[PDB]
Amino acid sequence: YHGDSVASLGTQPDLGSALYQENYKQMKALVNQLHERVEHIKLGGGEKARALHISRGKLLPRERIDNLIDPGSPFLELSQFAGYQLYDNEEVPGGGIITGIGRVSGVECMIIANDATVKGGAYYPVTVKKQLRAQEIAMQNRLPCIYLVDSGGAYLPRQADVFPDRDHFGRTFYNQAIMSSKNIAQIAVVMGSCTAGGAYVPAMADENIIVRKQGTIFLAGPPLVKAATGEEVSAEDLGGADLHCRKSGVSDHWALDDHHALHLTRKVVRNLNYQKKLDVTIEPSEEPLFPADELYGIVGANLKRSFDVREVIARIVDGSRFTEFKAFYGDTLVTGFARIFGYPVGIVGNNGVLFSESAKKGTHFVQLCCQRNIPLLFLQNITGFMVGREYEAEGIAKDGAKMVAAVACAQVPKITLIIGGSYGAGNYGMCGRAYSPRFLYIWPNARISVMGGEQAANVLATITKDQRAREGKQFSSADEAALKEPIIKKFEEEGNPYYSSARVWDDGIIDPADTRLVLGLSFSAALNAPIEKTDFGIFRM
Amino acid sequence: YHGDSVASLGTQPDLGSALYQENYKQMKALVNQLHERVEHIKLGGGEKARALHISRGKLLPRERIDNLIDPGSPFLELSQFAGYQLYDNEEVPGGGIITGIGRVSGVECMIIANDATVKGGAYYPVTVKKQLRAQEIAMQNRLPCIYLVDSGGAYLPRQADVFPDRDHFGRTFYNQAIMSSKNIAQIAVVMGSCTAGGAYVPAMADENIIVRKQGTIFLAGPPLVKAATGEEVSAEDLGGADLHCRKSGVSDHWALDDHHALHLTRKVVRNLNYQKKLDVTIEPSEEPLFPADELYGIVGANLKRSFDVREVIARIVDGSRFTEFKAFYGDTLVTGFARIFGYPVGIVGNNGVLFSESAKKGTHFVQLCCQRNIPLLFLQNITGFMVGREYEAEGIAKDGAKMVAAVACAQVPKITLIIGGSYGAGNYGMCGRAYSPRFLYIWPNARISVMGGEQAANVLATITKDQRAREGKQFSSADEAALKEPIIKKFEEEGNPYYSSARVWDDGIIDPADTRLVLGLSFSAALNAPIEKTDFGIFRM
Amino acid sequence: AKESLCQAALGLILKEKAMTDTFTLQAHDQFSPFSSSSGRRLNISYTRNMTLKDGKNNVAIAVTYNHDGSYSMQIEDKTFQVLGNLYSEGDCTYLKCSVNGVASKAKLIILENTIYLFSKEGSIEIDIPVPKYLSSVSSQETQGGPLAPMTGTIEKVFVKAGDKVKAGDSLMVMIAMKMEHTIKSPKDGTVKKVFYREGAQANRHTPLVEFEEE
Ligand SMILES: CC(=O)SCCNC(=O)CCNC(=O)[C@H](O)C(C)(C)COP(=O)(O)OP(=O)(O)OC[C@H]1O[C@@H](n2cnc3c(N)ncnc32)[C@H](O)[C@@H]1OP(=O)(O)O
Ligand SMILES: CC(=O)SCCNC(=O)CCNC(=O)[C@H](O)C(C)(C)COP(=O)(O)OP(=O)(O)OC[C@H]1O[C@@H](n2cnc3c(N)ncnc32)[C@H](O)[C@@H]1OP(=O)(O)O
Ligand SMILES: O=CCCCC[C@@H]1SC[C@@H]2NC(=O)N[C@@H]21
Ligand SMILES: O=CCCCC[C@@H]1SC[C@@H]2NC(=O)N[C@@H]21
Repeated sequence: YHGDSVASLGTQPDLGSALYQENYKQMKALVNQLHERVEHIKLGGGEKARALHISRGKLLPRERIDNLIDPGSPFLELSQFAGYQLYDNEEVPGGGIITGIGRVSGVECMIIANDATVKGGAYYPVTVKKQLRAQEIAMQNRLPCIYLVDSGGAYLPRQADVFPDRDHFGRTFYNQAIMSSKNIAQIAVVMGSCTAGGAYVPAMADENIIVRKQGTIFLAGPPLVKAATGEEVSAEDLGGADLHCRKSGVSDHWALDDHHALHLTRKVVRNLNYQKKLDVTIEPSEEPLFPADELYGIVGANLKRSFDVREVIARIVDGSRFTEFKAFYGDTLVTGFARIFGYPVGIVGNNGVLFSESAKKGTHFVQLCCQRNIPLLFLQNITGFMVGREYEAEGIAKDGAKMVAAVACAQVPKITLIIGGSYGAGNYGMCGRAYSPRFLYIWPNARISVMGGEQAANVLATITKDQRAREGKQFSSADEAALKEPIIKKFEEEGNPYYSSARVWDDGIIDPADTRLVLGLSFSAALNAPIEKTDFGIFRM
Repeated sequence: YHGDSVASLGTQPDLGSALYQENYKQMKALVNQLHERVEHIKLGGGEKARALHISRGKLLPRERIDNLIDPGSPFLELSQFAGYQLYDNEEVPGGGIITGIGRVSGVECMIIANDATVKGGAYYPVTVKKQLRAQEIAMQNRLPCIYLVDSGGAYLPRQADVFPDRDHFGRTFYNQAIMSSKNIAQIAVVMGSCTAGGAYVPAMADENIIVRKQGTIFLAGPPLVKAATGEEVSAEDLGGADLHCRKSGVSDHWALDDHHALHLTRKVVRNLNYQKKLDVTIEPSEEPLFPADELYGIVGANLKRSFDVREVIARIVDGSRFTEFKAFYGDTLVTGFARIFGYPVGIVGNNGVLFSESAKKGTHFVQLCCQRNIPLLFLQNITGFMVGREYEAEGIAKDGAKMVAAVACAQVPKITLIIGGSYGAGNYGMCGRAYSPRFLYIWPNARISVMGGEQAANVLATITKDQRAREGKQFSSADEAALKEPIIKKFEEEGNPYYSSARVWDDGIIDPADTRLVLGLSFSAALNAPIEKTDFGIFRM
Repeated sequence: AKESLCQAALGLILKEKAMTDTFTLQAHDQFSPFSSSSGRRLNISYTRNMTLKDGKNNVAIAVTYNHDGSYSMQIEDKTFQVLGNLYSEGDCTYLKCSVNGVASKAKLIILENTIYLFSKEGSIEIDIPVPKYLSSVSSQETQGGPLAPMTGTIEKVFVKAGDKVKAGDSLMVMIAMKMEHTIKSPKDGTVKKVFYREGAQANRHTPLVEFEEE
């Protein structure tokens, strides 16, 4: 029996209001700017590299991915803004690698492809970080992965950042071994020459496909062999699809053109013999009752103005149906249950500065969801944190610890979205990047940093004032603005969404309009991994 | 998504070719001969025993089996050629017992019935072997079993081969206890008198049904009681359906005629409350693209000529669709994935003399299938084995050991078919009888022995030549053919398919035409047992 | 003509979407957004390019999966604004679609390798490509030349130095050490010459007869 009608969230924002107009204009400006940049990134290494790559007869990586996936299906690229102005003068579109999740032969699987157009497929440090992030996502979600190797090797001028360290290059192979150990499939496809970077990968993978001419599997390149052993020989003699197939046996299959390799890959995936099963109650799904684009006028591009979360929730969940939990108590925070694309979810969001009561409410909600095996989604807009003499007297920090412990010990899949400004230890509290959320995204407006620039400028001013007063020449009235200005500027630069997305702190920058769609895709993939028991540490009263 | 088209195996053999004509004629001759013999076996003990068995009002065993199974359903008799000319002068059709697998009340179950027509239902040594083989098949496949006892007792003139040894008679009861221990059902139905052989069986089984008059359950027969205790009394007083039912309680049900017992058995099977569940992905099945009878002209009745396996595979698998694995490397052996009756299978077959590379390929393939929980099927035509000074220098024996270890440690169901000549240690390598395959069949042409007769004759000639030369009178030029001839003759006699099938080394001799159908039935039954983890020993590099 | 090519190209997607839909129905989860045939990427408009056989000339059609569900295809600098659907009258399915504001209904019978458009005014014939690897021509290109699987005495060769080659004809019969096997001609091209004469022996994976380039 499901005949009871339920109240729906959200209202109709006043379009005629000048505030809505202003917010809309700001959000359009940001979205347009993002779109133009993404176009320029997708062009890749540049026209000349494309001309040469075509001249060899290979297919450009974007074309390869389009042919590989089940046609007419969505594909979810990740961290497209990697390496955006990260290095001093070297243009590295997309980090010289394309990674994503797609549906192939009816089974979700992660695709990782080199981009030989960009810098000959050399592994920049960011490239390794991006690839490892993809692999860990696949393992947690328990998804098969496919590699499309056209890489040369590690970037020589930066060897310290690539080779030695634990999380550095080579950890890739370790993950590969662990994946194959616990039945997660591995497939490697070779389209280009490889020198010790794409040489172990086919040997490391269970299955192997190599194109007849353009594919060569060799541990040491012809220049490396010539320089090291004093002997020169073409990589085909060390590599080659036919040469390796007849005698070496490294290649399990022998393809002629790029299309043939893709088709064979589809056949292998079908033969993989895996079936997905769910363990959560499912229901029919319906669209939210309100248009999504209104969010622009609701949110704007200023962190100062405040927007109620429930408006956004109405714009997202199925049918705009929501059941708030302990609404009156701890109003600064919002929790409740909802359904997205027929899947149950628990929504946690921020309205204002946290207090002790909000922390207690969040802890109780987390326990409930973990007990009932319900996925969790976080919408954090932490304009301020819990600071105050009365607050610390009653151990508001202790309540914050309760947030941290509950979030950390949780085992159900967790997804986080940074709708608004994130600062302070609340990032740790509301399932930050460090707390291993399955995904993480940021809207084009959000700014993330440890503290607002003004706060740090004031704090530094005071500490210098106190110590220099102890030194006899206190921080003078002059230099106050001179000292403050650089701190504000630097914090602004480090808080920019592109700046963080240049590194891999986030999985991607998404416009608000696409939000709903992305979430559904993510949750579907996350459901592949079976749910497990959640065990909690000591709950300090 | 399953829209990609797949290449299909097999071609059209040239019918007009004289070789095809010759091969067809040979195969027809063999099949006709087999059919006539099977007719003569099915007549049973002979007209007079049939007349007497009818006179008592009982139904002949074949009639009983036809009535018992769900009507209009296939039934798979096993080892029909047991005892074929095995003994010196005693005709024992079908080993005096009929065993098989059938579908009753929608549930697969094994039927074992005595044949009181043949030698009063005495247990010849072969009879015990056949019955025990059936029981072990049922336990591995985890199937309920039903007994139709009309036996007198062990054959007195051969008591050494029946009573004492571990695998001898009485082990039946041990298997029965183990089966009932782990919830595998047991049903016993009594139609004839029993003396200590069919006396424990009803007591050993959970359920019991006995016909009113013709059924008597008694541990000691009237002649045994009279000779032993000096007291004579009819077996009805010791047995009897009514007598045992009112007081002894050995009989759980009381039937009037043979039909009534069969009907009650159906009711019990329905009440058994078992449901079959699968754990493998299933797909719609379609017929192979080529007629099966062409195999005759393809194969013939000469071991010298060679036929490519892929022709046979095209004649078997669904839609003649196949995906070869590592085709170019180790070409003498063939492996790949296919689907039969909607079930995934891994095909392993032989084309020629094994080498080291083929062994490595087979080991890798076995690991893959075991990891993905895919059943395995073997088609062995081992004309020759791996022998050679260069081969043994690189440890080709070691690679053969890798074959042995991988096959032995595997836990997925395995089925083997001897399409062609089997010799040497390769029998051990390709899942021989000793390696506990769930089933095993031989075509009418195949010959199995440790070594070809010519090889053994040559080896014996050399060893006698060397030792007698050491003795001063070497193996002369004379007697060479005189010594060779008996060895060739004896090896030919021991290699005959009927000779092996007279014993229980194989589960049956099947014509090539029926091949596909039989396989499907076998695999379906094998799927009842849930799949388990496969653990591998030390992989000697 | 140009619109007709677009109409068929739409039909392939609709059939493919429906068959994509069918496998979803038997699946456990028929509710995921993955089952949607939107073909949408993140922040990018997905485009796939076709090739369809049109009598003598092949035509390349660029299909951009528009954001709203409209369908955009372009052939020789002419763009076409296409929206369509599939509905079945009786047992036969009609294709109803509008191209640049002009709509019509036509029977859509789809064979293995041919496209059928049936209408009152006439019919249109379009042919789908067949991949060369699926065409088994690639199978003959896997091996450059014939190879002898095992070393053995060549009894006799059926083909002379210069001789016509037929499909299925045997190059020679080679018997060795408890094995006779018959070697075939790898390709139908006329033999350049035969490498090994009668009574000779060739090792594993060794050329046997030279063939002219096809
Ligand atoms: C693991 C190791 O340390 S071994 C590393 C040494 N081996 C190599 O990588 C050899 C160079 N790379 C290759 O040739 C690869 O086999 C290929 C075929 C995939 C690259 O193909 P190509 O594009 O023809 O190679 P090419 O040298 O032209 O690469 C283009 C650019 O990438 C750079 N590059 C490519 N690989 C590397 C590398 N491993 N280290 C540093 N730079 C590299 C080159 O400096 C070159 O400079 P440019 O981008 O300013 O023109
Ligand atoms: C397990 C033990 O060792 S207990 C000792 C064995 N006890 C007996 O079986 C005593 C013999 N009993 C019998 O005569 C029969 O088996 C009966 C009465 C139980 C039923 O058998 P029937 O089908 O009626 O056969 P019938 O009694 O007409 O004739 C006996 C035939 O069976 C054979 N036979 C049956 N049981 C045995 C046996 N245990 N040992 C040797 N021969 C036997 C006899 O050789 C005889 O052969 P035939 O077929 O050439 O005539
Ligand atoms: O006169 C000698 C006959 C042997 C009698 C054996 C006795 S009788 C009761 C008991 N049961 C047997 O099987 N043997 C003993
Ligand atoms: O001349 C006849 C002797 C039979 C040879 C059998 C061959 S030799 C190599 C291979 N190993 C075997 O055991 N048998 C075959």
